[PDB]
Amino acid sequence: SNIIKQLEQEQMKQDVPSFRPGDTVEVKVWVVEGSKKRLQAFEGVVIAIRNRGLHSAFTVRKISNGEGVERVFQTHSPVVDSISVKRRGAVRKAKLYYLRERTGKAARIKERLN
Amino acid sequence: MIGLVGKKVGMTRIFTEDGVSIPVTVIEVEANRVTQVKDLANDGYRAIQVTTGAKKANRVTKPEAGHFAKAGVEAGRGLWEFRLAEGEEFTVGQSISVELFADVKKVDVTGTSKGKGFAGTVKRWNFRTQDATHGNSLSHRVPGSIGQNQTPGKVFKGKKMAGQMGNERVTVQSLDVVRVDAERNLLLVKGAVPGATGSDLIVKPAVKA
Amino acid sequence: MRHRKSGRQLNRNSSHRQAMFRNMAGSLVRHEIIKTTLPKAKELRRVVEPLITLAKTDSVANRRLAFARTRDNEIVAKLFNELGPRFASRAGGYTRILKCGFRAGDNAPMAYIELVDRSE
Amino acid sequence: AVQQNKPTRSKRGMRRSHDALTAVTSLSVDKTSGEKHLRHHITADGYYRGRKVIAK
Amino acid sequence: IQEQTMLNVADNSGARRVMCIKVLGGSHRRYAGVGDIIKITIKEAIPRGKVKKGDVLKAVVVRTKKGVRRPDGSVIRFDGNACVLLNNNSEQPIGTRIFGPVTRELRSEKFMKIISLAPEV
RNA sequence: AGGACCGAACCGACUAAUGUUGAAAAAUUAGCGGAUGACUUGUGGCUGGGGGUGAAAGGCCAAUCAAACCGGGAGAUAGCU
RNA sequence: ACACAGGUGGUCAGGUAGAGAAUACCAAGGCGCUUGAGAGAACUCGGGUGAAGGAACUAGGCAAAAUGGUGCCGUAACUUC
RNA sequence: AAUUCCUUGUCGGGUAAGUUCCGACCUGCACGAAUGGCGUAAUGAUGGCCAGGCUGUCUCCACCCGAGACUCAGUGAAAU
RNA sequence: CGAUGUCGGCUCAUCACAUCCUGGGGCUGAAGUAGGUCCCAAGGGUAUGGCUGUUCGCCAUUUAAAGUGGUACGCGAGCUGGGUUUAGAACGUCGUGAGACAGUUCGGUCCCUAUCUGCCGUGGGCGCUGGAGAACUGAGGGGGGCUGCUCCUAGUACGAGAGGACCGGAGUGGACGCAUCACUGGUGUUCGGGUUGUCAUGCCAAUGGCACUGCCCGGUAGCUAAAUGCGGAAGAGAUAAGUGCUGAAAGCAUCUAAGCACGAAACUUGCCCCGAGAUGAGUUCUCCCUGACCCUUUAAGGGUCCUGAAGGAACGUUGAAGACGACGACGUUGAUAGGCCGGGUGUGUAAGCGCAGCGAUGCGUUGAGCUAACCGGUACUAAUGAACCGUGAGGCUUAACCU
Repeated sequence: SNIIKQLEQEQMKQDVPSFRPGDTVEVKVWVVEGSKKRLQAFEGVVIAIRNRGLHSAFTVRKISNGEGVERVFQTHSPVVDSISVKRRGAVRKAKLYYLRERTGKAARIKERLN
Repeated sequence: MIGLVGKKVGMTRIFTEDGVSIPVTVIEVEANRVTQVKDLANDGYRAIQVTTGAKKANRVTKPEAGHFAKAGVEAGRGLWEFRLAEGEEFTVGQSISVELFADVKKVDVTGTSKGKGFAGTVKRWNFRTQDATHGNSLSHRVPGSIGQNQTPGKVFKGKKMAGQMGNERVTVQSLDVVRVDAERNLLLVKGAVPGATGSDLIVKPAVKA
Repeated sequence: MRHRKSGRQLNRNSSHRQAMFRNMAGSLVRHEIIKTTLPKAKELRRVVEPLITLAKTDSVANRRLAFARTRDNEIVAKLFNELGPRFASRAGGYTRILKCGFRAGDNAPMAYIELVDRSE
Repeated sequence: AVQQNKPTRSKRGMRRSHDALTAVTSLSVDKTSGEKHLRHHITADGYYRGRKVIAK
Repeated sequence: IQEQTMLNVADNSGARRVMCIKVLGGSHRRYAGVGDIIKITIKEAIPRGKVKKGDVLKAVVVRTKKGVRRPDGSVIRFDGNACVLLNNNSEQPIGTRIFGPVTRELRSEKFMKIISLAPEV
């Protein structure tokens, strides 16, 4: 609509980096415990939706202590403060759910457009 | 207190600075125009009749055109009326309407529900289906017993059966306002609100508040 | 129930609907005027007009696409050579429906559907 | 699933009250040729309002 | 998350797989989140530990496949539910070492002392 | 080699659903058992009702069986409706 | 009883994939099943797919879901070998 | 116990929990030796119990694909 | 007895109070906490499994609580068919035997297209007194009515200690209900892709058909819970049990005889929905019609000419409206639907060519082609001008005002 997304244009971040599914991106997120707050890191292979606008999602998968953890992120949230590319990966699919259940199998790296 | 009338636009999220991400229903409110003021001498109740919209002036009939032309003119999409208790209002239109919802904290939203039509017992009420497998010839989703044998001999009036679900006024109470903005001409309320998109809503300051 | 859903089932399954609209689009492109039942004609125009718009810009890939749907080389040639070169100055609206009386066997609201620029 | 008593001819006619057909009440003469046709329809002389849209 | 749900055990003394047999609290409480205390029976057990197969006792969940929804709209989901064994009388953990990631939603009362032993919060 | 194994035609009929004024007066669908044998099938013949035939269930003997059908004694008898 | 989703003996037997007369698409050949047209409610029939749990359902794992080929490795209590 | 009325006998196993199952004891209401007793590999669309895999059986239902139901034109029954 | 289907379970309930919880009180051998017993109160709430066909009962683990009873021991033209209660077969017992048992064991066909009442939803006619468009008042009627844990007050009162409050506030849950799709997800046989067998498009290439959508991998709009917002109170009036003030009959006493004052989730309201067929048919605001005659009983009409108003309807394009009606948007003074253009979204680098490699295949062009129901515009197509219904100033009697 015209009138919706005028309220969203001010809300979306203009600093979101370019990503594709298959990359091993790293997300720094604000964690508060008391009055004090701290950045926590999270790095893993992404299974990201393409943006639906202000509403957006980056499902990032990482096996940390032997248990697989998949945590989605609103891309335009104030809780997420920095997303970094790190590795650049190449896959054919858009969603890597079939490539999430196997253990110790990693997406490859391609130099360009990935 | 009088409650202004609006049109549903959609739902959006507003991220707070903390990051709480509350849902928001955007209710577009044009400037309400008071058409007729009712007082105890003309009829024993107090109210203002309010129009909102812009009709095409080919679909307006002459009886509505004369009533619009009386007491300050603006063609509108319809007429509504809100009862009033403690104040006094003019017979002309008001200029900006959302600024009286500006100071308030909790609103009360009324609108028509979406038409689910002829819906059965399991969809209309929270009924249970009968079992899917162990026998059950032709009786999975069906209503069960509608009565109590011969001593009543009849079916009671409150008996829940299949019928129309939807297209009724449903009112959500104590809804919390997020913001107002006269220049964007909007009223933003947290969470779910009755209505299809493009349906007219009656937001009032909350009776429980 | 259905809300903001489009497409007419026409009391058919999906394979038969696609085959019908392939044959019906082919017959309309060939003869430039066919007689149909009314909802068949409405869905037929929703099928026919994208193929004519696809025929407006000629390339090998567009001909391969318009052979993938409507699956006949003569209709492909007729479209890409003389139906769309005529509608090049026209932006949409390549079809016109004229309601008629009801058919004699069953009361079906019957309607011609014709191309706006007819060769005949 | 059967009746216990026979419905009367009054009750049958009372039920048959609502299904009586309606006349169309309006026939539009076409502009180009003076043919009474149903509204938004071909006059079966080949004509819509403007012209002879179908040869047949 | 439900009656007759097998869960793994995230601590050392609690052993192998447990099945949870009642979701505690509530009149008809169908579901257990992350913070919620459940009643388990021990279906499988290692030989060494203090628990044994076939005893009733309490547990707190720590991980779910459904996961837990943060206020921003995000959800953190795991592959495999898990529970941390707690004593029946006092609800403190039996085990010494907590294994695997444990979420942030159990910052209340004894689950803080679970958090201190947890590797990743 | 095999009253051997898996499995189609063929014979059968354990389960569920649909039908129950049916598509069908015993069936359709999805599975199911036997499948070189005490198998299955075509044509013809024989056994006739206190009789036949029965790997035996009161089973079968023309949609009928603890006694077939058709005609006769016959308008049996009915302290019952 | 019927222009009836049932029953009826024998013969021939093309291709590709396949052990095959299974099965999938097809040659020769024959059909579209003697009411159609709309719309796309509850409810019923036949199917498809489901977050988390996995028989907690129930008289009962009834129904569904699963499993399935070829080659090789490997294979227990018991036994009339 | 295909046989036990008392009887859900008592003890043990399995389960968080077991009138069914399995192993025992023998107080056999009212087993028992070709009216056959006890055991038994293989077999069974056989009865009872348990485990794994699997799942809409279920918690708790949601959507979708078709055939009716609904509307129109034609023909047009039934028990009562 | 020319037929009233039998235990239990599933689905759905409704009622009584002889009340399980929650609400209020009296006594207590009631210190507190927790009880015991009795009175008032029916507003809401009142587990999940193991065993067994079981009702019941035992057992596990919950809960504030896991109430008692009526309704053909509620409900089989709503379901099941385990139990019982047909025909087969067997055990123990009885009988010489045919057979038999409230014994025991394996197997065993549950039909119906709703006429009337009754409910659940929707229309058509007429009425309401001239005819239309809306907006309301509220006689009524329905829905809702549950509650745990923690923290403060407060380790206060009480209590030797142990322990541990009344009243009043504040959060956070459990079941229930309404709404909605911004999020998390499901479905998404109408979008994209991968791939097997075969057939065709003359063959390579590229595609289409069929095999459940052939099998899968994702997924738009819509529908949706498992997701997300909100909600059952605050507060009034009159009370039940109770507790009272003043006060006599009866110089005292006494809550009562007079007068007065508190008191519960019960009653009447307060909240949400229907609602003037509320025939007692209500109110307010606006719009529209004020011409000629003829005959006739003249408790009054009928007919003819002229004119058809406001508005409704019919038809078409349609809808987050819908079984059909209905309701809502639009009809060229036009964005009502299809197409078109632009974006978005979803797949994931189309086709064509060229390069590399023996070839399978890879690379460049290139986040490329295709894109649904999405969003913003745009008259290209279909919404024809007529035509139809509805008229011509709206009865009598009485009372007030003007004349």
